[PDB]
Amino acid sequence: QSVTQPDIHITVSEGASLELRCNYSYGATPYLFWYVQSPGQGLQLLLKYFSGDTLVQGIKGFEAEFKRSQSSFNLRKPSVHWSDAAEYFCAVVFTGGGNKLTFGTGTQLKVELNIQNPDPAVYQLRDSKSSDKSVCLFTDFDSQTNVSQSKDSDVYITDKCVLDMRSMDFKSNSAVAWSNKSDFACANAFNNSIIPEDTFFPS
Amino acid sequence: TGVSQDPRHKITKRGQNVTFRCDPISEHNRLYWYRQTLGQGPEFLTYFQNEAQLEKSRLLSDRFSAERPKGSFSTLEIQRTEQGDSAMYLCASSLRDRVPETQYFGPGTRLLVLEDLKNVFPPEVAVFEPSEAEISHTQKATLVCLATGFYPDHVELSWWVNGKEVHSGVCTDPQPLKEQPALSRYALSSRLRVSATFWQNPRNHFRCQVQFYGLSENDEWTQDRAKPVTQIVSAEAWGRA
Amino acid sequence: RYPLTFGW
Amino acid sequence: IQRTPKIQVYSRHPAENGKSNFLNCYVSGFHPSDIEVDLLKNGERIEKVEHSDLSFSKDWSFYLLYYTEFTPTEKDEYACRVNHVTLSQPKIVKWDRDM
Amino acid sequence: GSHSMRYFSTSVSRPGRGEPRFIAVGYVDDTQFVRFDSDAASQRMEPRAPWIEQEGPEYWDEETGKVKAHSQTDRENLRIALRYYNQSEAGSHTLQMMFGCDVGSDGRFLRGYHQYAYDGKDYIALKEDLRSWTAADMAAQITKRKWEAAHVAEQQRAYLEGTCVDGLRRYLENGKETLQRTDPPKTHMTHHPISDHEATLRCWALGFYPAEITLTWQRDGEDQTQDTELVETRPAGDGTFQKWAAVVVPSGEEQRYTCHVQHEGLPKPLTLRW
Repeated sequence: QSVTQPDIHITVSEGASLELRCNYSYGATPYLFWYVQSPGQGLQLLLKYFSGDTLVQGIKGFEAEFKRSQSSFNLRKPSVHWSDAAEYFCAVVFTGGGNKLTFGTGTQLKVELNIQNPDPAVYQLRDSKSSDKSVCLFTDFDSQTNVSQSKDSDVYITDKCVLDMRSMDFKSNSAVAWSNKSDFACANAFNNSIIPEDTFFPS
Repeated sequence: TGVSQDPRHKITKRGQNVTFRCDPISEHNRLYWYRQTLGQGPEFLTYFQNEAQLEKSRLLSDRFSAERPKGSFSTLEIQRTEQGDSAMYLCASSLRDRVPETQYFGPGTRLLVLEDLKNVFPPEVAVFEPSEAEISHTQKATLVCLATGFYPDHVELSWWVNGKEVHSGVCTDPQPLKEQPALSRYALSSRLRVSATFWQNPRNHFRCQVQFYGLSENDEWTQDRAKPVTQIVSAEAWGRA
Repeated sequence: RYPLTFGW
Repeated sequence: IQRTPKIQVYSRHPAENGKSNFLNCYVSGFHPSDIEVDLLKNGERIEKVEHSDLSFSKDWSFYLLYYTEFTPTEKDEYACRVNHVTLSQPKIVKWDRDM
Repeated sequence: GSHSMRYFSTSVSRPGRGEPRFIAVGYVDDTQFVRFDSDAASQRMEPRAPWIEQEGPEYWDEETGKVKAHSQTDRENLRIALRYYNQSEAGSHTLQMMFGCDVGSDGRFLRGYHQYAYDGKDYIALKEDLRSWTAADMAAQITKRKWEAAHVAEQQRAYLEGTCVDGLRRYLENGKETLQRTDPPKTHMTHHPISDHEATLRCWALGFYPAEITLTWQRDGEDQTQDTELVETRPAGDGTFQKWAAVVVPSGEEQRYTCHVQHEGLPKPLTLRW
């Protein structure tokens, strides 16, 4: 018998009701778990249930309810954080079959920043002493922006990663693009991507 | 807590052998070994109770060799390595007296197998300084760190302010990319944003540390250059008014 | 099926 | 504690001379586990004897069955020999064929 | 109709002879189907029945892993049993185990057991409710309080109510030609003389299934127990059971005595005579 994770990929905004499902095979009374794997490090236990209290609380604010009638053990978080972006595996122990862990298909979760004061802009950054390139920084834009990658040879483009200035309650997106060519200007690099008209450039 | 492993990243050419060394937590009398392919679920390989082996996934071969001779630590060994074996091997321990039977995993050991070693390169690091256009518009300065010309994608990046690690205000792309997507050397980007009032006075040290998991001292290096060993390459910048 | 065994 | 082995010697079928049959020795209701059971043909040990698998009754008393493929005659003497810690000397139970 | 399933373990220590001997067998109502021998070179969960060989390698790879999990747990357990009782390390002792589920005529759960035993006497047991323990002595309440902090009862109960029952109906279906059909007893009577007027009758009933039977030597409509030799029911070798009941009679009264065989396969209790 097998375990099933129907939610294959979810992407929500910061602070939304979250529910990840993990149903077992209708007949067994197994041990239940929920793990999380950040892309770099290993797994990390969140919850467990065999004692007999259907609703279980655990780390990172996550909860879970056991419903033997439905045979489900669903993750929950009433307000998702931006740091919760990782893969979420659920693990069951098929009791009579042994003690080896039986993992799920694997739910991969991304979170989107519910920005409030959009401030799109593009800047060129001062180069280093032992570096020849000149990078361009797109940052402080709204979440629904689409970052289209570059086309030229010496020009490369990354995706957005979220910073958390935990002090000032300030959060914003970002983007990188660079090249070592002399003609390559940062004021004309992000044109290949769809950006709003209010793109702020240096004077 | 917690379970430990050694080493964390490695890479070999097909044909030779590898070996990993796990160390569980105190008084834990059951230890499982799992393998996790790239982007998939961890597959079960073998599991112990007290120095003796109880099961081995029959979908494996006798090339795999595991053992826990001293009753605490376990050692995996693989002969005739192939690309089909490249994955993350994670150690996990339990107690067998906890009824829920909780298994606690370690950081794991990522591996990679190729057809030749004509691919390894260490990263070059360069830190870029925020422009005064953003500085004299938002009271905030956003730095950009880089890492170019390395291989493979086994990097580990971290920022440092005045020799003390900082994370609040640090963002980094979770995965790298290929400088030549048609083949390939990897490159990664990272950033750090702090208020401009912490950028102008010249007592703040802005160092970007990029740690790379490369070759060891037992590997043979033939190319006429410096051996791309496991090292730490960092670039730095100073406060500017 | 063999059952799960525990220690004293 | 200790228990005394009860021994029964018999055939799997009614005795018909010259035809292949099976001899049995049932050591029931005994304790501890260590028991040495031999099958004898006129006093010589039968070489091919397959024994049962160790189990026990409700009172935690083991039982075993020892059998071999034998062919009886009207003068051959088959008997079961059992050695145990609770026996001062190896008990020998002869086989009354219509027992 | 009503059926059952059992699992028996036997750990016996042998000082100076290496690791102790672990013997485990699996029983359905009266038919063994698996076995494990700690001193066997195969080190697998070998079958002892025809209908069980249908299970794939994943079955035997699983059963073997969690019966070797027992040999290493019960050997580990034997050392702990000594210092619990403060016995000698150079001494030999026996640790046993028994528990399985009993199902009705519909696969419905009826009862459940769980009992360990140290040297012929009970050590710990699971009550009928399958959620409370009953330690025999103080050295067992040490263990009892271990399996109280850990909710062991709620797992074993989840096995007997679950894994045991749901898996047992699979065995009855896989071997419906053997485990579900009950053979009747073949009956006949013998006659042996001793004295010039004393004779020994003997009622026979060979080759039946299951083992539960009753042989009754009456005498003129009134039951009798005086001078009635009776041996316990014994196996045969093919999967059947034998049993006889004897009685000493004087010459002349043999036509008075009667024998009765009450069994399941006979939808009428036979009444033999001479």
